[PDB]
Amino acid sequence: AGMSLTQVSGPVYVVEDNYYVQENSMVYFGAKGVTVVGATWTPDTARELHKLIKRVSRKPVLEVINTNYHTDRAGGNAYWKSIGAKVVSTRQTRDLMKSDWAEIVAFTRKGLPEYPDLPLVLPNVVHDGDFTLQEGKVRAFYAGPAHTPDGIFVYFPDEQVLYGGCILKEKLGNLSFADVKAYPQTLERLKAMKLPIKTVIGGHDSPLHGPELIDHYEALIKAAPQS
Ligand SMILES: [Cl-]
Ligand SMILES: [Cl-]
Ligand SMILES: [Cl-]
Ligand SMILES: [Cl-]
Ligand SMILES: [Cl-]
Ligand SMILES: [Cl-]
Ligand SMILES: [Cl-]
Ligand SMILES: [Zn+2]
Ligand SMILES: [Zn+2]
Ligand SMILES: [Zn+2]
Repeated sequence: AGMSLTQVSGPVYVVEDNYYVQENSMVYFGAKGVTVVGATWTPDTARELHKLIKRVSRKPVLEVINTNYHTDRAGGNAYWKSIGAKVVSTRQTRDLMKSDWAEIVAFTRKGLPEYPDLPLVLPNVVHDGDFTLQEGKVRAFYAGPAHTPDGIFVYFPDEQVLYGGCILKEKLGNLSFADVKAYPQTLERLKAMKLPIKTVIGGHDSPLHGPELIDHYEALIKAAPQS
């Protein structure tokens, strides 16, 4: 299908969004409603995700997290706002989105001319630090710059699942925005947290991995140009 939504553990589901360059995002089905992690590529893809969510739960979509300011993590924002879902990010992500959205949309359209010229839609719930949702069962944190300066991790302690967003994935990918020297330093700060991790969800390529995805990408990035 163009998009799938599949349980990985309990209330934690993975979205494989096959539009444009495949991106993987998360959904958490909570007591009071649904938290989406990664807004997906466009308002149309967001609508496609919402359609899958409505086949699983009647509960409202409470909030959507932009794990960085880029199109693959924030492009759905217009749709999520339109349905009354909060759009959540760190202050850093919101500030970079305000200044650099036009730039990332233009860069997106270089590779994907078919991608729409989306207007800026900023998060409306902004956090100054690390933050949690769903009674502490969805935990977002900053551990330094990697694919972008602002990208955050999201951890689900009950299921021991770590969402890597654009930071963790199978192939090196494009490094145009990346801090290549800091990248492994961020991954090592992450490892030093010693979070219990059974599953890492990569934000591109095939999503389901073990904790060794962190080590896999770390070795890749340490070999890259500008490392
Ligand atoms: Cl329901
Ligand atoms: Cl439910
Ligand atoms: Cl353009
Ligand atoms: Cl990121
Ligand atoms: Cl592998
Ligand atoms: Cl694996
Ligand atoms: Cl791996
Ligand atoms: Zn990006
Ligand atoms: Zn990405
Ligand atoms: Zn793997």
